[PDB]
Amino acid sequence: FTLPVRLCKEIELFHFDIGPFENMWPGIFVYMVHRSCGTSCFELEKLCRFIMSVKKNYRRVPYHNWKHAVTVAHCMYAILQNNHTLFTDLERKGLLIACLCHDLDHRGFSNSYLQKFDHPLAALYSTSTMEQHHFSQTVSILQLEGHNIFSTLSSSEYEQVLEIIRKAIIATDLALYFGNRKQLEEMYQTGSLNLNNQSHRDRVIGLMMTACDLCSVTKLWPVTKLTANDIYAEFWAEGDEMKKLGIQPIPMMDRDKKDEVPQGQLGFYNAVAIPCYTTLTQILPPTEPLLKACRDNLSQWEKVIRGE
Ligand SMILES: Cc1ccc2c(c1)nc(CCc1coc3ccccc3c1=O)n2-c1ccccc1
Ligand SMILES: [Mg+2]
Ligand SMILES: [Zn+2]
Repeated sequence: FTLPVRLCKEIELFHFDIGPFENMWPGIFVYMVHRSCGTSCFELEKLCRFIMSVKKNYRRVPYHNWKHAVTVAHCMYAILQNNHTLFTDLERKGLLIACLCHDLDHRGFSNSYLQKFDHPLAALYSTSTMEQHHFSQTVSILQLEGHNIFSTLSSSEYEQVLEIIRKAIIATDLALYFGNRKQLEEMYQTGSLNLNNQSHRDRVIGLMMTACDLCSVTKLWPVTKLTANDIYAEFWAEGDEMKKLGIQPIPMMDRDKKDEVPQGQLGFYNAVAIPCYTTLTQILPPTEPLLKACRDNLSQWEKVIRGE
């Protein structure tokens, strides 16, 4: 497989939509891997077995699916390329694998669901429930025979890459974004943020995981609109099951209030999405097309509320 040349320069666009090229997404990740880290950074043998076993371990849920992991992975690719100068090979290796893997085996279900009804995984993992599991899956497949793509790493360089991926996967729990984005906002406007400080890198990386994770709000409006169907299809199913017992789900998961969606978008943009890309853009000025595309979509949703 080789990427049809009519992309190449289209893959480098922040707003790039992977949708129409489903049979290609395994080759795009290889492509995004090949371009970034160089080719021979893994054995092409064990990157494919890895890619394809990550794949098959995504469920046929409407949104937290294979298509989404590739959409997050792609967005890390675009962020990295435009920030070539200031990440390391061991980082640009783990972060792309971490993005492809960060929702592994998702069930179409919130952490709040899995705890409010004694779900066994929340018995395992009491905080960051689904995200501690995604990392769990990642480690399993890695250790499966002929799948350790990090075999060509020294001892202390292998346990390094594992840490980055773990941290990045955990940071995709939106409940930790809010504190992390606010810690990041203090330092930059006190002036005290130091990219040499390892723990600051972790915050920065965490936010880059957050920005990638929500990046269907940074696409061209037609694409960003259709993705929203998939997000609510899945919220509405989680609410439908909170309903089956007799419990009224938050209006975000209540299908009986689709009417309320464009308002909830705008507020979600104004409370989650715009602050995140706003911060990422101050740390990483090249990521500003993400912020610009987020504004554009927000005003789109405002026209939807305002009758236009
Ligand atoms: C009736 C109603 C009440 C609240 C709604 C709402 C509708 N729609 C939302 C936002 C739902 C949503 C969640 O995760 C995403 C992840 C990536 C990209 C977009 C989204 C997204 O739109 N919210 C919301 C969620 C969080 C904060 C503010 C609003
Ligand atoms: Mg998730
Ligand atoms: Zn996700």
